[PDB]
Amino acid sequence: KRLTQQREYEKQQKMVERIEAQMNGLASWSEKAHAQSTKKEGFKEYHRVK
RNA sequence: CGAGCUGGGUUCAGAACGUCGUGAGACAGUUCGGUCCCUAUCCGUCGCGGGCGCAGGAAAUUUGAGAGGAGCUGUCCUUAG
Ligand SMILES: CC[C@H]1OC(=O)[C@@H](C)C(=O)[C@H](C)[C@@H](O[C@@H]2O[C@H](C)C[C@H](N(C)C)[C@H]2O)[C@](C)(OC)C[C@@H](C)C(=O)[C@H](C)[C@H]2N(CCCCn3cnc(-c4cccnc4)c3)C(=O)O[C@]12C
Repeated sequence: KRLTQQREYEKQQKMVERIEAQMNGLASWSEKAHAQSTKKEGFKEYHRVK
């Protein structure tokens, strides 16, 4: 039972670190995609919607 | 300056790559293809007429108020090594 609970805790801790990493990558893209708008090509809301 | 024109780019539907997302999809990217409608009423422009005016009716030649246009400049020689 200690092996079962240790495997399931290792799985949810690994999954938590994975989703926090893939959430941080999207944040570091949303900061760029908000700051690098308003420069050229399309007004400023076609790029703010992204 | 698209009721003047083009539509190559970008931001419609197809599709693909890189990348993200479990996912439908998305871009923090790139790539190929993609319907540019309208018989001009008025003003406004460019032209041409028709009426009347101008104290008679006519034919010609006109002054010019005013207005538009034009208004650019190279090189070579001489002066003179
Ligand atoms: C043929 C010209 C067409 O114009 C355009 O489509 C296009 C050239 C334009 O630019 C036009 C002016 C557009 O306006 C623009 O709209 C934009 C959204 C906005 C723009 N401004 C507002 C900024 C505005 O200018 C708009 C919205 O049209 C979509 C006008 C709107 C009233 C229409 O939809 C309109 C009724 C179109 N239509 C709908 C069917 C279209 C499918 N179809 C295509 N071919 C056939 C077909 C062929 C052969 C036989 N039968 C059918 C059928 C037609 O049948 O004819 C149209 C008038």
